[PDB]
Amino acid sequence: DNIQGITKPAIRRLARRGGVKRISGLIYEETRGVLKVFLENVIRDAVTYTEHAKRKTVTAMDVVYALKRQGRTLYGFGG
Amino acid sequence: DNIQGITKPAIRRLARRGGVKRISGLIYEETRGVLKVFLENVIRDAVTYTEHAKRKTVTAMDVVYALKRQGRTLY
Amino acid sequence: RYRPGTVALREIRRYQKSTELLIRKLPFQRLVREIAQDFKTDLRFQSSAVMALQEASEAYLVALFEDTNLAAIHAKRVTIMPKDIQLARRIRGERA
Amino acid sequence: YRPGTVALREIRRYQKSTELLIRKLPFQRLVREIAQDFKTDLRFQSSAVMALQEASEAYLVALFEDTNLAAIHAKRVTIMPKDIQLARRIRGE
Amino acid sequence: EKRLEEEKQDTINK
Amino acid sequence: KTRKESYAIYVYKVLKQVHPDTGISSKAMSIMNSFVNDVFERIAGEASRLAHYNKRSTITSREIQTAVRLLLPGELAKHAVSEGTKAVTKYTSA
Amino acid sequence: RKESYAIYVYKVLKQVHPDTGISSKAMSIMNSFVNDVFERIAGEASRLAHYNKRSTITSREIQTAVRLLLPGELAKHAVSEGTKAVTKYTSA
Amino acid sequence: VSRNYDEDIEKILTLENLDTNDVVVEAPFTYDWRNSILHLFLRGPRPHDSENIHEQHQMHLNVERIRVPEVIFQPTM
Amino acid sequence: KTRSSRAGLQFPVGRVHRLLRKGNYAERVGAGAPVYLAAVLEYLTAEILELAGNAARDNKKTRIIPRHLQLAVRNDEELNKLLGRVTIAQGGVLPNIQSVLLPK
Amino acid sequence: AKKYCDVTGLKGFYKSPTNNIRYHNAEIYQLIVKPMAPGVDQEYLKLRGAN
DNA sequence: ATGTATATATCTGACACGTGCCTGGAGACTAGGGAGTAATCCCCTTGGCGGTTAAAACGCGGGGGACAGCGCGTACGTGCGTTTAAGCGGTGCTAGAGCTGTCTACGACCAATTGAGCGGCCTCGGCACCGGGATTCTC
DNA sequence: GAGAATCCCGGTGCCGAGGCCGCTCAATTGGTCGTAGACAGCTCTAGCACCGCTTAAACGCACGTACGCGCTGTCCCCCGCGTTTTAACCGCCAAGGGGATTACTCCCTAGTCTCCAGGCACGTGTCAGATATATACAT
Repeated sequence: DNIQGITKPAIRRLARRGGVKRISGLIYEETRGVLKVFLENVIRDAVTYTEHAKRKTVTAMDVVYALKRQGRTLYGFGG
Repeated sequence: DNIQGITKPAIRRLARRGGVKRISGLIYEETRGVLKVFLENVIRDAVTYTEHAKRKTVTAMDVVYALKRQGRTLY
Repeated sequence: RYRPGTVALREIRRYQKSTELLIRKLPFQRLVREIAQDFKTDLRFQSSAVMALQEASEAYLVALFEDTNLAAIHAKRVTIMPKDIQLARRIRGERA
Repeated sequence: YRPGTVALREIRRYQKSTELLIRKLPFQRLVREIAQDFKTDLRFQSSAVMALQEASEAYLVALFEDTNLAAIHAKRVTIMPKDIQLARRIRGE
Repeated sequence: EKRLEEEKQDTINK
Repeated sequence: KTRKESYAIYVYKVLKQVHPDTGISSKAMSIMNSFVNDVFERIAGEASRLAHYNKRSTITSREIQTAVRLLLPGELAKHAVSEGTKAVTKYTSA
Repeated sequence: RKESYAIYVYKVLKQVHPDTGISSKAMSIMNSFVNDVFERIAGEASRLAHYNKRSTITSREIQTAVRLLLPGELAKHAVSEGTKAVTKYTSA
Repeated sequence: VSRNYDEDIEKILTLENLDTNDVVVEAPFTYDWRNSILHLFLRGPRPHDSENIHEQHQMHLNVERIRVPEVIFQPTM
Repeated sequence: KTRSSRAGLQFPVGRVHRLLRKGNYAERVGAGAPVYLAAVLEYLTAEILELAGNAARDNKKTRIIPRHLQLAVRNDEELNKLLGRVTIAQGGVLPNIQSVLLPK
Repeated sequence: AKKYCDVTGLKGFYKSPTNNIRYHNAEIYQLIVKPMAPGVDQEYLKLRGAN
């Protein structure tokens, strides 16, 4: 449906910035599966974050404190 | 002789608890060194907790907090 | 002229030199839109949020592909297979 | 010499019970000496030392389970120090 | 004096 | 002597209430005492940060409700928010 | 007022590197960084205040906390600079 | 307004009333179902096709027509 | 007359309120939050006490050893994710042998 | 006051103990009352003001 | 000739109940400021245009890489002789853990004040972009 | 020895990164008091150390066989490249729905006096294991 948006050359670019030389065809669907479950976990944090504040928008503070919640926090959008 | 105080059959029992069928003979010194630096990292936090508590000896709860520190929480 | 591979070495050198995003923005916010509308109804979003999950996704992709690279090097292989990423997620505690 | 049957019974006999593997007095001086690195003649504690014993046993069994899973990945039962280095590097250190 | 009192109390208890 | 704080009798007789013919050992009391103050400080902290993220200066049922809906992986939260809401309605009924 | 830390590290950077600038995205990155370390050490100060029942936080407790979470020689330089800073406070 | 809400509510879901007393309202835009009262309550006495574009733009007013004027007579609803 | 009996709950509500006052979490605390804490605590220990009970009658022992709660906590994925990172003293290893590692 | 089923507006015979919604027969309890999402209950009971 | 079967008889051994007690949770009274609501302004983002354009999909030649298979040696498993220094357990000694008493000075609180960092506005040069020439692995 | 594919040197708007004034809250200073940290002093738990019997666990040498490893023939499936084509992205325009904040308000949670019974602590009885008799029967 809309899960092929991260198509084969995008995963190839992610592999080339990740350090892997040769790519087999079965890597792509597994990488987009772990991407669509990892972003599912982040959005699963963000929905409870939004419904807590009675606020229907998701800001950069939402995802930054959510990454702080799973212990993979990121600098640049608040601390 | 603090390195060879821990016996090789104890590492054998640790390997058989981990599920190791065949184990080599050069694994013991490297495993001992990794365990030494791990226990040194734990006992550094433990001894800073002993200097926290105005005590010259160790107790239970300092080791408890030192295990809760780095993410291997003790139960 | 025609090589088995040398363009990949220049590509990985240029990508380690550069710092630009290699994931297109429109499919990314489209897929997080589909996930958000699958979860709840009628949500609003900010742009700084979606470049923040773009940064999180590219950092997680870089970490996982470094993990699979080291696992493939220790497996004495050049081509990568999903067994390495499965063992990488099992070892790291992501799945168990 | 019967190969594999005694090893299988051995694997079952320390995968069924919950006995202690590390002897208490060697590990005692071990951590006591690691302690001297920071505090010398550190009066010690029995709860402290079985805390380090169970923490070291849990870390050892986790690292060894990681090592034998990535060895069964590598189509070879036996263990090399590069397997331990791979497990330590991938696991976070 | 504390040790003698403790010894006397222990002897009385025994 | 010292007045030690432990909820060992509480876990002991909910064990007796739900399992009338089952025994227990003192190491078990220590071990789920470590459990319940582990989760007590964990979810007391969670709500704290969250409410402060929300910039609210208190802790009513709302912050802890979203904290326990967010924190633990599943199932136990699905029964937990229902039974907690039922608990606060018997409180407000009384 | 909307609090930040821009002019502070701009003055610090002019003290250490008087011919070097920085960007606003990087300024936000170090803002997230300073908020992260401040929240981490304040949470540590609260928890090792709570361990030994002490209701007051003094310099020695969070001194031992920065001996705790920071590694060795950075902790040595940090505790030396911190001790000279509080002794040039209490000298005046 | 129903003449007797106690007696009308026990027979308005039968098939002998839904052919006559069901109003289907179309929104403006550019294992049998006979024995299940969900299909009678939602889609009336006609079978439901989820692939028809005009089908899912439809109200079915079967119970509410006598339910909403009864709120005046019984405010507990 | 106790507030725990007024709430209909068994886990105490004044004790957690006392621990919430001087636990230095919030300067203002609502009335229903300690009740909600006691409710989720009672639910968590009720669930693993059912698990320890069925492990105890699986091993046919009247006393729940901590090993019983090890194979009670390793038999569900929700607590394998909630208590996966934790380290347990005297826990042992669950029975798990790979099919390839077995001979023949 | 007469009890009524909150799903269909019918005559309510049974009230579910897990979530306190009155229902008329078995199948609304099967595919509506049981698999309903949390939070749907509060504006489900807002009509009769039972929340 | 010997196990044993099934009840003794003593007989300890680890575990759950009946009295003190003390202290903190609950009932009752006072205050004030923190959510509660809501209205209004403003701002940003979600649709919708359309060109055009780097880039994905698709198919095809080709080349090393992965697959099972077979032999060579050796390393860990198994076993018995010979230690050994772990374990129990016992006793003797004394540091130090822990509780109490008391003091007093750092620090929360409150009222007035001054000053400096946030921001809108203004101004200008560092870097990406483009164009063309030197240079280096690769065939 | 050639050739795509790099690195390097020079011009060009530009648009996003440094000053500056206005000024408004926020850091600074001073007084007051009531409590918690620190020090002194106190009682006993428990950690350290050594002696000696028991002995099951550990070292060490001997050998044997599957398994790690070295090499090999093979499909064959990914890799470079030409050709459509199809969605991405830039520039822009208007809406309107939602975010912030002003502004009173009221209630309920902070804080304090009292007091009694809930839970903690310390005793006694009450069903599970262990040795023993013992004698006739069956193997």
